[PDB]
Amino acid sequence: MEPDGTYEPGFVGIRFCQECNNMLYPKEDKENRILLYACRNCDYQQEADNSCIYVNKITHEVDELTQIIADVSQDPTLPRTEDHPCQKCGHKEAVFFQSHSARAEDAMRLYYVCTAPHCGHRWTE
Amino acid sequence: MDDEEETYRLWKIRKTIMQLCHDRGYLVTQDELDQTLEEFKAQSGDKPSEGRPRRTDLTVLVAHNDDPTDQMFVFFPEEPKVGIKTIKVYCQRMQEENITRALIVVQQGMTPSAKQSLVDMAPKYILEQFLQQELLINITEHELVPEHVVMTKEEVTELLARYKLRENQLPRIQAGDPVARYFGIKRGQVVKIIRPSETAGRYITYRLVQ
Amino acid sequence: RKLRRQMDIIVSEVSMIRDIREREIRIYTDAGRICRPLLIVEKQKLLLK
Amino acid sequence: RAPSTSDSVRLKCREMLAAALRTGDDYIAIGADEEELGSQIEEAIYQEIRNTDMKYKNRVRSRISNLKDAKNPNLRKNVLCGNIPPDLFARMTAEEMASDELKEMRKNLTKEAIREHQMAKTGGTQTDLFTCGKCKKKNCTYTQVQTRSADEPMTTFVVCNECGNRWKFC
Amino acid sequence: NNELEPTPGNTLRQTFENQVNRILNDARDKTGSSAQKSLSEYNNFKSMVVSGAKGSKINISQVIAVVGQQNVEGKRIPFGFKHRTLPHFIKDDYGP
Amino acid sequence: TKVVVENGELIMGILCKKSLGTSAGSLVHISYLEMGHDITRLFYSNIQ
Amino acid sequence: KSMESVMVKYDATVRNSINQVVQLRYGEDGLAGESVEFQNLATLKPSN
Amino acid sequence: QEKMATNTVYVFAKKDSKYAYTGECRSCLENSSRPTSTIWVSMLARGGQGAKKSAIGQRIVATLPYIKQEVPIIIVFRALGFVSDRDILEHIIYDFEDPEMMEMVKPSLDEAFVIQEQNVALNFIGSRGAKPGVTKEKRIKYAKEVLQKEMLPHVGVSDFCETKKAYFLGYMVHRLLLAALGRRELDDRDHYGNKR
Amino acid sequence: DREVLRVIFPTGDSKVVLPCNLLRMIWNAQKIFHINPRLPSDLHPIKVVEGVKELSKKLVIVNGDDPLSRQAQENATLLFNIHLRSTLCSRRMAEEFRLSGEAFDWLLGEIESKFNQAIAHPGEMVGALAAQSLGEPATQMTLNTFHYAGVSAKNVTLGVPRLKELINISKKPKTPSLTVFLLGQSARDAERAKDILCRLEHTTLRKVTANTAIYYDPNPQSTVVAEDQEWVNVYYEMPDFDVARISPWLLRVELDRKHMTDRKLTMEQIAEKINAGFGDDLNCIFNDDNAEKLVLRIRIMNSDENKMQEEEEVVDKMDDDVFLRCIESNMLTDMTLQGIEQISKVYMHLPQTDNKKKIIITEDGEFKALQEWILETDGVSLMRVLSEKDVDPVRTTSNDIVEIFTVLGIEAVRKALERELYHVISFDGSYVNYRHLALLCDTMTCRGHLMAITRHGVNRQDTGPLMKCSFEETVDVLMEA
Ligand SMILES: [Zn+2]
Ligand SMILES: [Zn+2]
Ligand SMILES: [Zn+2]
Repeated sequence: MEPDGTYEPGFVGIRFCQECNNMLYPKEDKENRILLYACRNCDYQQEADNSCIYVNKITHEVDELTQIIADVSQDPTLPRTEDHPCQKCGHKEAVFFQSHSARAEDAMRLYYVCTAPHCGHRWTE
Repeated sequence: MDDEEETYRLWKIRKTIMQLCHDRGYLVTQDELDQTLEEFKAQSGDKPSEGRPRRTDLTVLVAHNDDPTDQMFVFFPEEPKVGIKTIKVYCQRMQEENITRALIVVQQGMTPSAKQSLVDMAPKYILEQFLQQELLINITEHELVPEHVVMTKEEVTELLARYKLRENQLPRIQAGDPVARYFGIKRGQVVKIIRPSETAGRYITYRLVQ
Repeated sequence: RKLRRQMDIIVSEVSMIRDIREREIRIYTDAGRICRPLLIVEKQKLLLK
Repeated sequence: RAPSTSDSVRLKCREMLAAALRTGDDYIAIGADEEELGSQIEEAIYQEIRNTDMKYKNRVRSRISNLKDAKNPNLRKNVLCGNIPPDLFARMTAEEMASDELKEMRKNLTKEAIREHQMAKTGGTQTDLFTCGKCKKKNCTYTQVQTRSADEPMTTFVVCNECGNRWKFC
Repeated sequence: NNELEPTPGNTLRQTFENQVNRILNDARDKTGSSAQKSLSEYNNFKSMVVSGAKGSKINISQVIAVVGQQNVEGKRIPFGFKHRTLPHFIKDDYGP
Repeated sequence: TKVVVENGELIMGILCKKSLGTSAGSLVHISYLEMGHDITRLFYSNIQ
Repeated sequence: KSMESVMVKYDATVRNSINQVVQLRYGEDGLAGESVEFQNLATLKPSN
Repeated sequence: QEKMATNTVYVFAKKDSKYAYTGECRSCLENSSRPTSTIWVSMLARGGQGAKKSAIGQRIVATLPYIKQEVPIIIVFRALGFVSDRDILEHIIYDFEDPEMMEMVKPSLDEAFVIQEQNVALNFIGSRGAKPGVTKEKRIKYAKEVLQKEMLPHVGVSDFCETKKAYFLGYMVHRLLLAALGRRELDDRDHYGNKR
Repeated sequence: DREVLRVIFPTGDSKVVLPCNLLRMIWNAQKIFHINPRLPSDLHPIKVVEGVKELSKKLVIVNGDDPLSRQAQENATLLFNIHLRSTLCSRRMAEEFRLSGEAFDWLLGEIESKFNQAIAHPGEMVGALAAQSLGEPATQMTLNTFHYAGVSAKNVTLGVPRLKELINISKKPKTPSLTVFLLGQSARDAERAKDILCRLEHTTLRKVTANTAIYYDPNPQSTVVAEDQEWVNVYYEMPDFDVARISPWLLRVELDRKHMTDRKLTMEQIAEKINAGFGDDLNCIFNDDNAEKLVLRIRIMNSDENKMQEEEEVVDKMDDDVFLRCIESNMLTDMTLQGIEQISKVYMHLPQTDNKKKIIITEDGEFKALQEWILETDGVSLMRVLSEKDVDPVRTTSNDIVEIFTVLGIEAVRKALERELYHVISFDGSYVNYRHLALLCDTMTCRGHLMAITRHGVNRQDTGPLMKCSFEETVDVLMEA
């Protein structure tokens, strides 16, 4: 218990019912004192893998570093940098940009994607 | 909340109404005008315990109009929403006291029959009704507020006489005004409105109550 | 585009657009679309002689 | 001075408070007994509340949080050595205790940053070119208006912020 | 570099857009003031402006030196061309 | 530079519009007051 | 359509089409606005 | 005359009304008549109710042609016959691995269970269409005709192109969903490429 | 007069439009009489005094048979008489003006003559003049761009749309606003002003929460949230006798410490707020602010007894899982932790060095500016804002004329509309005669009622039938007539 840990429990968004591919729903077994998961339309039900079944209020993370295939690098209108070393491949031609989205990113900071073959890496400095 | 600051509200509203009474011409003591919150707690011996009867303690008679008709009364109901039951007991108290005027200050809502009974009351007697939150701030302290003086019937008589003014011609003033409620002005009566003038230096107008 | 450049594809009609951001390629050959002629630059140079 | 009480819950809180002071042996090194200190704190909460209030219990709880901290053992130690008397320590007057090492620094800088949030609203202009005959200071503002208008010539209007003066290029 | 300091009570972008605007205004004003100096009193234009007729220094700036920043509702020209104004510009361009 | 006229005689001062009219402190307003519209209209037509 | 209902009267008081009083007198002086002029009172002089 | 490009789904805010977001696409025939076939998917801003479900604002409520009122997009999916949520999700996105996309759609899934059967769904849509008496063959049959012809004519009114039709709607919702989630940028109305 | 004048002009500007420029008139006498600083200034000062006293009598606008008309005479002429008295001082005549008695005597005849001239023509349709006098400046650049910066938000949308709305007397402004003044130290202490900022500002619970999550927790003390496990486990003074039946389901919320920095808040305030709203039925527990993160985990108060399928009622009174969501739906959306519930959440800052206001008198009798912290807010709860401590109820105003009627009444309305119209006029910078604006406010308020002077209120008016019919409805007024 210290202000240096983090909370990435790996939430389970959904599990389909094997009888119908429909979503399984939480439930207690008050008799066995255990959480269970059930489908509504059918009698299929199965125990839970974790006590956490819900999460709320989102987006306080670095989305823009994700959801970006390096294939953007083929766009000529996206500027290469003279700044070398693909955080992986020892080669320049890193492609760079802001977040450029909704949070459009008060972060005007450049984000770098190497365009050199065999890396595809998306970082920033 | 409702632990200490409330006393400040009860103090400030007490001064606001006293200044109001004082403004009505009633000879409020300067010390009552002058008293502090610390003194206010001291004057009422306030807060020996919580959930007491300050509103019963706040309840007071007002006494003055260089014209000795004497005896105006102010009562603060303990219930937020006041019912006819308290109004009848109040009616009994004002009758038994034979006061000339009763001011009752309600915290929240009222039954419409009590509201009715308050409106009618008696053809020869007046009952006054003020909401506590509206009392919580003296609106006449505001810079936009002109000086309002109630005019005697003779002044009104003289006013009409000097101009040959028709009653209709006079601008009306709605009795739905909080300030109208403040003066306790009645329908047909005239209030003297004193304004600064950027042209004259001084401007005086009048409005009859409707 | 090379078919487009070969005139085997109607440049005056056929529009062809790709968005890496969407991972999409959209094409439109409907009427009422506005187009204009442009010089084709290759290797930061003009293709004309 | 151990203050004895008759109430079982108070004693139970005192036992819980004595238990909180057991943190990290500091009471041993200082040599003060946790039970007496725990008893004096609860009495002091009681000297003010005079009742087993949840809020009274809440003060124990806020006291619990301060006792159970491991980042400020010197706080407990300042209390243990009598530099922060239990009647003082209970008497709050420390604004969520965290003195010594970092939360106070954080608290100060937090007081700075929230203080900074008034400092400039969201705009500006001032030119400081035209003198104002009402205050000699060139604390003036200038206007660019009347792009076309009518027969009146387009003018540059200058206003002095302080002492409110406005005049024209013409 | 994200090393730029946002103005209190404003976003970094609001600061950035504001900051570029002061510069485009100070420079134009400076270069304008050079043109006000650069003109003889012999000139008909200075004669026309001084007399109180249909002219001014800003006109001189616009005719002789610089028109200045164009804006939309007071804001710099929006990126209607997909984070750009025109295909002549590079993407993510912020030039005036 | 500064404008000044005495007994209907201009001492110095390059003229402006604020002098010439449609503004406070204008010659036009005071002529209207003293000389009246009729004298001011004939002066105005004459000057033009 | 609103302001057409009002005119000045001979008793100086400002009144409407049903003869009701708007003002005790027009502009609280009854004087012509054209005869008004910009002036400094200067009685608000700093030092007493 | 300047018009908007057809067969192109666009999302605009409708925040001036009870509708948080809207996705629109007109689906006029290529030659047959160009009926317009205006489709609205509007995101309803009923961010609240009372003690009922604490979260009505995640409902979407499709706007179907000729229907007397709006109905959930998910009800149409039941009319499409995709009773398995996994199948609808593929229709929504080939990549449900993002929990965020999963959580946003979840409240629409809660709607799906009030009606599971395709046949009931068709009668339901038909019942929303009109009142041909108790004959719920007709409401279904009518729904069938709307589903074929009146719905997305621009892809084909053929029966087997219903499943194919289903594939376009999910991307259309997905495009709405990205913009409603905020991952997509709001489409311009002033743009001429979006115009004809 | 000088002492009185400080009251009349708190702005301290002595430059006002007035009739008869005596300086130019006095100067003309000098141009005529040929008085110069190197010539003696022969004068009888009492004659000056009497001349002013007599000229004061000449200032007749009403009869002087009775004192009240004279009082009416005196106050209406008061401001001019002060300009006259200030100008016509004995010392001024001899020293500054060096006038001869003859020059003074001729001048007096001239001034009176100017006075006789100032009188407007009775019968005048000045009202049509005033309508045009409003209409013309409206034509100008009343809508020409939001040129205003003023270290703040653009508020109170410029000109015609506000003018159109104002004419339409919309129940609520398109852009409501309110200026928060600060008494005593708040005007000088940011820290005090921020303390007010924290007190005034609207705060939703959703604004306060970092995150929420719902957990299945076998034991309130042996919780599955092992990070919170000592935090729950250490608590024991809490009545854990009735928790043996409370929701086995756990609901936990994470709170934004940044928000706690943001609005200066505490955990004890939050816990006490939540319990007061939801009642005793909601169990509430939280870690200290010194923890790794602010979390609050809640339970439903399943009071041991009849809350256990007592009377069946095949309805399922409430499922747990759903009920955590109904509360949470309600928890975020409904609860306001702090602030007025319609003021959005604004309090833009301005340094009072901004305008000519709070100019104060000094021992010397000279005027000086007072600088201050101020917040301009979007909101109109005038009772509540007046009710707020430390804020000045005197100077504090709002752009909504309706609240002024509702609280202060139509008289205050007459002034605020007057100030606001003048304010729109002050923005365009083109001077317009004040008397007209004074006149305009009288016309709308002459009924003592706030109502559209437009067609939207004509049927309430006592105006003639031909007037009302002239408003295009014609036949409807005429048939009833
Ligand atoms: Zn299943
Ligand atoms: Zn690389
Ligand atoms: Zn100045």
